[PDB]
Amino acid sequence: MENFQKVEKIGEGTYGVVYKARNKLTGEVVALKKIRLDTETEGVPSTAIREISLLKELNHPNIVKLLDVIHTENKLYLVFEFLHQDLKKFMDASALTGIPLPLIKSYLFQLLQGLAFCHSHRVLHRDLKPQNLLINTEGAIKLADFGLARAFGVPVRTYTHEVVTLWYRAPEILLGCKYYSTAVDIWSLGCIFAEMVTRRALFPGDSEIDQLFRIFRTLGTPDEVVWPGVTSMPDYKPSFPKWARQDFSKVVPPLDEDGRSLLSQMLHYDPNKRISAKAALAHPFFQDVTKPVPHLRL
Amino acid sequence: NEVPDYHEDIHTYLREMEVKCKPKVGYMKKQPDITNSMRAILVDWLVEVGEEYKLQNETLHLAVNYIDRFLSSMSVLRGKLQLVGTAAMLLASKFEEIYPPEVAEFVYITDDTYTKKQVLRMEHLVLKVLTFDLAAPTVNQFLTQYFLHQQPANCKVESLAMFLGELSLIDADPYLKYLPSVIAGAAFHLALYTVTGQSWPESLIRKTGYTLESLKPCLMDLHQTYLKAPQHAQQSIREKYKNSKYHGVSLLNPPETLNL
Ligand SMILES: O=C1N=c2ccc3ncsc3c2=C1CNc1ccc(S(=O)(=O)Nc2ccccn2)cc1
Repeated sequence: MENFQKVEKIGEGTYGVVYKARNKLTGEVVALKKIRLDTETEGVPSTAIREISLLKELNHPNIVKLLDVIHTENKLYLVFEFLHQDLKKFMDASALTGIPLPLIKSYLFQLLQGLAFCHSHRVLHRDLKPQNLLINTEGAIKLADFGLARAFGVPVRTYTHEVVTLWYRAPEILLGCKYYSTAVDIWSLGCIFAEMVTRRALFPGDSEIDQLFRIFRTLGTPDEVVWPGVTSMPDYKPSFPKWARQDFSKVVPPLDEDGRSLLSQMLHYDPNKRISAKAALAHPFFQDVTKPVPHLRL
Repeated sequence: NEVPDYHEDIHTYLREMEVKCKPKVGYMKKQPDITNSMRAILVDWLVEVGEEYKLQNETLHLAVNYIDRFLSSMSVLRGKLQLVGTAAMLLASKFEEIYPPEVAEFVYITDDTYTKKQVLRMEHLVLKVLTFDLAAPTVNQFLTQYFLHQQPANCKVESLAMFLGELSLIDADPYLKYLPSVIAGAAFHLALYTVTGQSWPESLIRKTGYTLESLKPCLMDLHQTYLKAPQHAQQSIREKYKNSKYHGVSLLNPPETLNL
């Protein structure tokens, strides 16, 4: 740990603080995930055990790489490849001018590839959101922070006490479904995809119920026909208002047909019919995808 | 998950991973102070710990992997075999359970024969020796993949195949020499046969590349294990599977022959 020089804090954490560091011997810039450890009196954290373990198996150009794990006495450090900034910061800078559609496409494309890699390696990310996606100046975007990640060799039981972000949480999880599925991750990208297009958060709920209602208000309230089983789900209710589905050309106007097509399939209600990363990559929306570079402010 | 898309990829992958995350077939021999029997007693105990804390069966299959793996390269004195086991369970829990039991709980279930400090240190030692590679393919996982190939699903065949696979965890004596995908194949057909006279389905032979013939050896072993099950020194697993949650399948009388 002595060959590292901390440069600045680039992210707070309940799991750990992240610092931009530098390897004093090789010159390599890296991101250090420092873990409390000395506290908790409960040994090594789960998010640490799962992030390290699962990430060591995932080597993809669209997933931040885990370079090393330095565990010792009371300190456990995760050494990661470093990237200039996250998508949240980028979307902000882009507020006035906005992100060009070719870059939005490029980003969605790569995300779907990284995610498709996770899924075909039985790993669910579960916390896809703008601040968990990193980008560089050459046009690359990568999935990061596999703290809430889960391997699903066997179906992953859903937490009773919601952990994932609210705004990008899939409707299944809100309705109280039993297990997670690769579907929850595609829903998140689906939400991120629209946000890039509209410059606005698609379903910015205040509470679990406000979240569920914003989704319905936009995509219409689900029923047994659209999603067999809805009405039976734990947290579903008959007293739920019956809203009508809105025309996607009013939700995401800047998008063409292929665009509205993909997005609707990514935000498909029944998680057995919601498009997969693998399948989305073959959608015509990507027939002309390229790798544009973004303009990033320090 | 719950979508046919990656199911094939995932299978192919777990197959590769089981070869990598697999232990040393004959590590027990080179282990100066411990024997299969001590292990069988240890795994059985873990089975009870699992019940006591209502942990998943996956959490049990994993811990077993962590232990066998650890013992494959670390000499352990009988006096510590349980400390190893406890930590392995602790880790499997942190990895697989939604929320694992507190360390205090693992120190407790050991009759304080070990310190909370000891548990935590053994945890680090296991993590270091296992080099953090905890996501190991289990027999329990492969059954899950095979279950999709039922026609239709028979929740009794499953509980039985689970019972048989959970029984293999106990006797390293003949089982460390079979890959989880194999033990699972054995456990599946044997269960499918007992409950519905059906055999290893063609869909599976194609998906796994395993023929009924190729599973014969493990099969013979498992069938034999299924038979003597009532007279085994360890019974925690049988007591677990007579419950109505698993449809008391541990009570189903095994066939006398398999006609293979
Ligand atoms: O570069 C990184 N590698 C990481 C590997 C794992 C991981 N888990 C959680 S965050 C993370 C990793 C990072 C973080 N990179 C990053 C770099 C710059 C920004 S930012 O400039 O958009 N925002 C900032 C910058 C300084 C202080 C607070 N927020 C955000 C994330």
